[PDB]
Amino acid sequence: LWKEMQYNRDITIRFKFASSIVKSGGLGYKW
Amino acid sequence: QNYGINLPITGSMDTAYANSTQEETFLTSTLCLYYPTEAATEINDNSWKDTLSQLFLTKGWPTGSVYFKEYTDIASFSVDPQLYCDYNVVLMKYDATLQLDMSELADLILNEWLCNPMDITLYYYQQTDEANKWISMGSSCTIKVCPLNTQTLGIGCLTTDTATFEEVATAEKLVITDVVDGVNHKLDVTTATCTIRNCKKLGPRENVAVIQVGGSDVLDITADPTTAPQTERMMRINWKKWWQVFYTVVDYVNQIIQAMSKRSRSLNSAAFYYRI
Amino acid sequence: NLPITGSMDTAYANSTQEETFLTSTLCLYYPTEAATEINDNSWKDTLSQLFLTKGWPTGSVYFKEYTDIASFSVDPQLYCDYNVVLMKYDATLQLDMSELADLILNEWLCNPMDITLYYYQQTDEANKWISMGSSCTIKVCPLNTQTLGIGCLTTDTATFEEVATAEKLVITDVVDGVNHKLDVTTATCTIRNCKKLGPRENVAVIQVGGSDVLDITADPTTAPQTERMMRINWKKWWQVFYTVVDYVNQIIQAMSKRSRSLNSAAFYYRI
Amino acid sequence: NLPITGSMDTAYANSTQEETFLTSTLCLYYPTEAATEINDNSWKDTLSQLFLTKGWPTGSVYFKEYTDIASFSVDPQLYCDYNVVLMKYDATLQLDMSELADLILNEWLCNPMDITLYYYQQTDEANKWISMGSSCTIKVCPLNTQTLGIGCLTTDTATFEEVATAEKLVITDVVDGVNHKLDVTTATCTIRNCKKLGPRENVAVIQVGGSDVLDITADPTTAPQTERMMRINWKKWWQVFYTVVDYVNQIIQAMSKRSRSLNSAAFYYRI
Amino acid sequence: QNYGINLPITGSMDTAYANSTQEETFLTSTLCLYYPTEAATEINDNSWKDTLSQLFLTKGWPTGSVYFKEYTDIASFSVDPQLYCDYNVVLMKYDATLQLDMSELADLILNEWLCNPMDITLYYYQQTDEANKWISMGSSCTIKVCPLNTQTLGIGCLTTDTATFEEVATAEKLVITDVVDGVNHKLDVTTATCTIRNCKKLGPRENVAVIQVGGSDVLDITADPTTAPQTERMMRINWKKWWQVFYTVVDYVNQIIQAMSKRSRSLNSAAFYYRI
Ligand SMILES: *[C@@H]1O[C@H](CO)[C@@H](O)[C@H](O)[C@H]1NC(C)=O
Ligand SMILES: *[C@@H]1O[C@H](CO)[C@@H](O)[C@H](O)[C@H]1NC(C)=O
Ligand SMILES: [Ca+2]
Ligand SMILES: [Ca+2]
Ligand SMILES: [Ca+2]
Ligand SMILES: [Ca+2]
Ligand SMILES: [Ca+2]
Ligand SMILES: [Ca+2]
Ligand SMILES: [Ca+2]
Ligand SMILES: [Ca+2]
Ligand SMILES: [Ca+2]
Ligand SMILES: [Ca+2]
Ligand SMILES: [Ca+2]
Ligand SMILES: [Ca+2]
Ligand SMILES: [Ca+2]
Ligand SMILES: [Ca+2]
Ligand SMILES: [Ca+2]
Ligand SMILES: [Ca+2]
Repeated sequence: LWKEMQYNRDITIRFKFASSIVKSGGLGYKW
Repeated sequence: QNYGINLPITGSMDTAYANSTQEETFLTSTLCLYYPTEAATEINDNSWKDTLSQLFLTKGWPTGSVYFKEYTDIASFSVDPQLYCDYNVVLMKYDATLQLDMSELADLILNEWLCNPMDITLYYYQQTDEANKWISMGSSCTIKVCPLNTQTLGIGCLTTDTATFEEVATAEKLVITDVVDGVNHKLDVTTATCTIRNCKKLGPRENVAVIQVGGSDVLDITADPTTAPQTERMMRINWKKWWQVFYTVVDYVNQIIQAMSKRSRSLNSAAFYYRI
Repeated sequence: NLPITGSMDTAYANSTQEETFLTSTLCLYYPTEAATEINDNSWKDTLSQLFLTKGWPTGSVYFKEYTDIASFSVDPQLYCDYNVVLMKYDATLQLDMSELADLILNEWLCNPMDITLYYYQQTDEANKWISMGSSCTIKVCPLNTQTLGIGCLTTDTATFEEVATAEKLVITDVVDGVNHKLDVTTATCTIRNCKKLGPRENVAVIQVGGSDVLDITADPTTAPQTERMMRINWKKWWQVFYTVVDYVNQIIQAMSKRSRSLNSAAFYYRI
Repeated sequence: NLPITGSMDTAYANSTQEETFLTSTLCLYYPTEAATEINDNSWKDTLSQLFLTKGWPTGSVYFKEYTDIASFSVDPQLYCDYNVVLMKYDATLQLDMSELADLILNEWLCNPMDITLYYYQQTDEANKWISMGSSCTIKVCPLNTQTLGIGCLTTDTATFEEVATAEKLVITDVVDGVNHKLDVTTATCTIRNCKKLGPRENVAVIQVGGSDVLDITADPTTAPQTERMMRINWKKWWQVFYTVVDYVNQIIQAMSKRSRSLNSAAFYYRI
Repeated sequence: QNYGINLPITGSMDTAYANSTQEETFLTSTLCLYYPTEAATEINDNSWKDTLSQLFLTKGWPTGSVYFKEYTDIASFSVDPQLYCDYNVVLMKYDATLQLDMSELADLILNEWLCNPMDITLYYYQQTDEANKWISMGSSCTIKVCPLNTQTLGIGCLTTDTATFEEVATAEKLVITDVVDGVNHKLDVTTATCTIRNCKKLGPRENVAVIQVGGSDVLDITADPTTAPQTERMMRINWKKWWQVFYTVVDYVNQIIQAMSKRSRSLNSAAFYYRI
């Protein structure tokens, strides 16, 4: 059969974003 | 038998008693005497086993029924003790420093146990009933227990750091651990040196009598603090020399075995039934 | 205290153990060496949580510590509704163990004694002289009907008969009906004339290791070993405390509420 | 709790005042300035003997001292069967003293408030947040269904609304049915979600000087003075204690036994 | 509940309600597979036990119910075999040079044996009836036997000279000795590296099956020459690869269990007969 076991945990999600910066041709005035 | 186990047995209160069966019981049974090594050392004789056999024969045992098993001491004998004969008599020398161990040994050999393997590395373990214990035996058993909570987190102990676990046994040849029931425990044991099993006490053994040589009434074969029953199978005698002890055992074998009963010797010689 | 008439067929009520645990409290007394061997700073908290698993609400169990039997014997105060004292057995302290058990397992009605002013005698077998303090040294001089010492001199206290020396608790039992002059070091110990009313049913004593040596009755012919005097074998204190927690149901079953009306307002716990 | 059918023709029983004085304990709480002004090391014994003249057995009256109202408000433990708190009036502390009264003149069922992870709200008028400690600085940020704050940012405590600063005790009442984010100094404070069940009948408060300013109910439309809120003008503390001793029967008359079955952990001074 | 007595059980030959649930075996009972080490060597997979557990679980056995045990060879396994699961299957490889040994092994595990100690130094021994044998186990059992006469003198041997003893076992890991019944014998055994026990064959061991992986039918679990029974628990399969053997075992595990029954000596019904 099956047993129920509990897990309450105090978590700290530490995350962040990343950025994709792709620039267009020319002299660099356009992204 | 099994299909008629749950059937009544009716007996009239006037059926005539049958003639004595002790003679036939001796003629059809075998007796095992378990004694320390110091007993044989003090006796300092090689033919003493043969003389004891002859004296037992004088007491009504066929030549071949009495066997003598020698064990070093209480601690070493506590590692997987084996009960071979129909009737087992264990002469435990009393040492005031090993009271618990003595009790433990008695608790193991005066009672039937039903045991299961314990993979302490993979499961938490509960003790469901007062009859449930953890019997561990080996060369040296050190048991450390962390009681968890309803959230599978150690109480007073870090579930990952064994150093914070609670010491309930250190370098034990045998130990019967009893923890709070209904609590999941994380166990760490010296598995290389000892084996731990989840055991259930089924009842008395009735074919193992423990004679305590010297001391006082210190045995406690029940983990319940408010009971220290003294059954007929746990006897106590005073001694100054071992030959007198053995003569007392021989001369009162009738009384010793009248307190014991056949029908209880298991097919295996082990001190517990095992279910893997 | 009125007569109680009952029928032999009244239905049994449900178990009161759950509500008893919810409405009472348990004081557990242990020696300092127990805490020393445990070597944990939160063992009280984990024991309380285990008791809660067993039924007792948090904060209901109180853990009190005493250095040893002798120190605990100096006027021991028992607070909770149910008291369990884990007394470690020492082969050389049998009489002190017995005296402590007699003091805490029985109810005593005590009055002060003025040894320096009046002679004192013991009326009956229930009457004793309990002296406790830092150091009790009691010497006794029995007197004949002419208020003159027997085997002792009233003026000279050296001739007195020594019944206690440097004891932290001693129950003195002398021949009843005889007047005695008492020399007691009152500066460091107080002696009281006490009568045994009956058993204290809210105090159990668990003797850790040893044999049944307790004698809570001065009669040579009786060694009761009541149901409130348990004994266990041990090697580690954690196992002892686990056994106490697991079988607390049986331990409380062996005990009953105090059931004595006290004229002294002392410090207790009562949830 | 069962129905209690009684007859209006029953005869009045004799005065139980002597019996309750004999079988109960009285606790007197006074400020340290009382003992300072009295300036006598034996004043406890003098009051005990006066109470004995009033009927209370020696030892049943217990005298407890508190530095001041602010200090006493940190988990006030009331021990005896009957508690009388002599509270000096200070026009600057009208709320604080009131809060103290609200804490000790009523029964509170409290549970922990783990603010740092949970969002809390008050369900009804009986619900309050009792915070106690060395320094309770509580800031509140009301929220809405979208979890955003009203005039506050949950991520910037500086915008939280200030409801208490450096408080030894504070009873916080916010709008019911609204979730709030709480920021209180947990190091020097503990906040509990509490429900007032009813009056605490074994605790009376005697305000020494001033005027009737206590408001033990958060509702602005009610400022009731129960019989357990006395107010006496004073110039000497000896006179205060004499009037407390002389009218002890009247004070206890205004009080009743606690009658509540608790679950908390507090020692008591009972006989 | 009534454990010490054999009470008759009555049933109706026309009784209805012939329900069944083999699933009860799977979830409640445990399966043990005993195989030689060379099987694992040939398989040469580090997770084959997991795959076999998965395949068994296809047949209804919950994970953890099936256990796998390794033994080096027939001779090593024969040293005091310990089969503890509810259902035991032993994949015994056939070796034409080790017929008797295999038979002995099967005779030890396919039957139920009630064994008592033997003190060859003290006592002479007989074999009372056809079911009485002398089972010796150890690293190297070498048993020599000298039959006596009614005057206690040896027949074709000298009791005081072991060189004349009639050797019946030489360097055996396990050997079951059957001698003439009703004749006292002096036994010389290598007690240091071998223990000999006086055993009685109670009956079949229901919960142990032996699958012979290889040659023809050669097992003789009966000492009687006139009978060589082939019970349903003695299976035989032809093989070339061990994965095939294990797949056949798993696919037909239901039939293998059907050929077996719960150990009649291992349930509460048999309490106080011999064991549990
Ligand atoms: C039983 O004992 C009696 C008296 O000792 C004896 O006469 C009898 O033969 C014995 N056997 C039976 C079957 O009664
Ligand atoms: C009550 O008081 C009355 C009058 O003082 C007295 O007669 C009586 O004995 C007292 N006790 C009871 C139980 O009525
Ligand atoms: Ca041990
Ligand atoms: Ca710890
Ligand atoms: Ca347990
Ligand atoms: Ca016990
Ligand atoms: Ca003493
Ligand atoms: Ca003298
Ligand atoms: Ca006396
Ligand atoms: Ca006595
Ligand atoms: Ca305030
Ligand atoms: Ca704001
Ligand atoms: Ca509100
Ligand atoms: Ca108001
Ligand atoms: Ca020969
Ligand atoms: Ca062989
Ligand atoms: Ca034979
Ligand atoms: Ca055959």
